[PDB]
Amino acid sequence: RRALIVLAHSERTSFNYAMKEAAAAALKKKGWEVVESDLYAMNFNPIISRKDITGKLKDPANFQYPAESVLAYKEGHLSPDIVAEQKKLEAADLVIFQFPLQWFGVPAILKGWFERVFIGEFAYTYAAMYDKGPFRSKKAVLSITTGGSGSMYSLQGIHGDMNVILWPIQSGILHFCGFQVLEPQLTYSIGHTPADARIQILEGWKKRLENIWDETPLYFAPSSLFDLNFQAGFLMKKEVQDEEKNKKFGLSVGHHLGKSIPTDNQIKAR
Amino acid sequence: RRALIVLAHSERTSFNYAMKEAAAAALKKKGWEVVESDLYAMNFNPIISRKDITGKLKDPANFQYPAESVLAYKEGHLSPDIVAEQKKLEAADLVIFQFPLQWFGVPAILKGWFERVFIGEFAYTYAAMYDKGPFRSKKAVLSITTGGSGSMYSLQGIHGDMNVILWPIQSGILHFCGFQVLEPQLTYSIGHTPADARIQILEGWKKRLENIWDETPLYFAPSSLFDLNFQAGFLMKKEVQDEEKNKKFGLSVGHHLGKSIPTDNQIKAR
Ligand SMILES: Cc1cc2nc3c(=O)[nH]c(=O)nc-3n(C[C@H](O)[C@H](O)[C@H](O)COP(=O)(O)OP(=O)(O)OC[C@H]3O[C@@H](n4cnc5c(N)ncnc54)[C@H](O)[C@@H]3O)c2cc1C
Ligand SMILES: Cc1cc2nc3c(=O)[nH]c(=O)nc-3n(C[C@H](O)[C@H](O)[C@H](O)COP(=O)(O)OP(=O)(O)OC[C@H]3O[C@@H](n4cnc5c(N)ncnc54)[C@H](O)[C@@H]3O)c2cc1C
Ligand SMILES: O=C1c2ccccc2C(=O)[C@@H](Br)[C@H]1[C@H]1C(=O)c2ccccc2C(=O)[C@@H]1O
Repeated sequence: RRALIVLAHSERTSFNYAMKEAAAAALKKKGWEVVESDLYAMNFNPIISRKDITGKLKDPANFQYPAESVLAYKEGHLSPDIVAEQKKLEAADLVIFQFPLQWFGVPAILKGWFERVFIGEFAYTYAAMYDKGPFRSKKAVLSITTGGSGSMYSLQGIHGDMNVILWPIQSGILHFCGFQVLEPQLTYSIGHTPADARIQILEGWKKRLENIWDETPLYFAPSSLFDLNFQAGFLMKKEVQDEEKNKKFGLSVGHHLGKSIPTDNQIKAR
Repeated sequence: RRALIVLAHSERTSFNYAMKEAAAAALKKKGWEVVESDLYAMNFNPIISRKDITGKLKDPANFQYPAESVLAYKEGHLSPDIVAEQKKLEAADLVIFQFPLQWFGVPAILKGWFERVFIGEFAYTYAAMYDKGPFRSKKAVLSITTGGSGSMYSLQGIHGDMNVILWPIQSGILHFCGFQVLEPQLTYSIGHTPADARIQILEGWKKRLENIWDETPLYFAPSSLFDLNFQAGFLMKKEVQDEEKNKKFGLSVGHHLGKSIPTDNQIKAR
């Protein structure tokens, strides 16, 4: 029912802004309740600081952000801007991340949003890691625009596999917190695209969003395959290790196991 | 003879600050000229904006950061803070990036530093990308500290291969600009390390820096293996494609070619 669009672009004149508006309008049309987070427009502070904890710190002499931020969440003393974003996430069923690819990742303003908003207990638990994480009932999507062509990001392109680039965001940030990660919306070489083709990209994104919730998510190795505790080193179960010995391919981009990475692990489902 | 230490930590009480001081002292002792970039202390602005261009914009109606930033570099009207950092880089032979791992990547403040400082024509060109790029005569190192243990980042750990996490920074940011990327200094689960062991870590980092310049850099596929033109799609040369058909392993993490990733591609040189 509810969706949150997080946008990491400065210009209203950009294709990224167009893609945000396309999504918002498409979803609203299909009966969704759409909430935005235009990070630049919000003049969002992306830097984690002691200013994110409203009152007195627990140990001001040796400030440690994870410890202090959790305490601030639990005691209700987080910075109001963080709290507002946290309330937006709690509410949302679908979370869309609309951004241009910058230095083979998320723009610094989005990275800062994750660091400041995805606080301990709220977003993650060392116990409730990955598929067990807080956002297990939510679904996330990355809608990316790149300057480089798709062939550059193919297995034989100079930049190398796009699946490798996506892994730290999709597994490390999103899946880590519980999210079911849906296929990314990859819009390559947008600067080279003529006007009519751009108008089509938008129509395609809108038609996708008509049934985005019914889609099958990307594959990540289930937490059930690992002995989750410090004594075991959070390693794959010895039984799973044995079962996988006779298997031709790895499980995911990170769990490639020095075997082949299953084709488009981070780009495609099934 | 010149070195630059870029530090992405708020607290002087941190092990990251200790590691910065350790490096600075070690290098200075071995006759190096050491310059710092304590991003938090500098109160560095990590957000790319039109405020990064002091002169008249080319198209203020449709602002495009890459195009305008290059023009500002060439015409000499980039933001003085950006210029100061650019002058530091121009001077440095060795560049050390001291930071805690945050959300499987660089902290937002460092990410913003790359986005705002690594401007087109200064840090890279279309022709001068990867080996045979502007910083080809420089060497870069990542000194990372993590909360999670090394086993979590092993091929069998929950987070998966650390080599996959490193790839977008080491290849995508550093090697893309010509830097020879040296073996990363990975300091795992630093919070759990006892005092005597923490001392040993610092002493080891200092002893490494005694002969850091003479080290062999990490392997990245040379640009000479690819037909770097639009007609060809920036793909590997037909002869390279064929030669690498009978080879068990891929070239790198990103150039895995659907085969096995060579062990510790992004961690070791062998
Ligand atoms: C610091 C930095 C780092 C970067 N790193 C990378 C990298 O690692 N990899 C990479 O591949 N690229 C990289 N890039 C390039 C970047 O990914 C692209 O420039 C970006 O994705 C372009 O998208 P945009 O929203 O800015 O579009 P724009 O360039 O602003 O817009 C594209 C076109 O769409 C048009 N448009 C706008 N609205 C609409 C609409 N409603 N309907 C139709 N057309 C519309 C515009 O008028 C324009 O002609 C980097 C750029 C920067 C600034
Ligand atoms: C937003 C955020 C995201 C994170 N994401 C991740 C993630 O993706 N993966 C991950 O693994 N971790 C993650 N972490 C954890 C983070 O990487 C670590 O907590 C961090 O690396 C700890 O290093 P530190 O510099 O902060 O040292 P500290 O927190 O200060 O601890 C180091 C210890 O060494 C002591 N010490 C200080 N100076 C010296 C000295 N001179 N000699 C000896 N000992 C000294 C200190 O007193 C302390 O006991 C995240 C943390 C944050 C804040
Ligand atoms: O910003 C860019 C970049 C920066 C770092 C790594 C890869 C990249 C890219 O993919 C290239 Br295409 C580059 C941009 C780029 O340099 C550029 C310069 C002048 C006009 C337009 C552009 C772009 O739209 C490009 O996106």
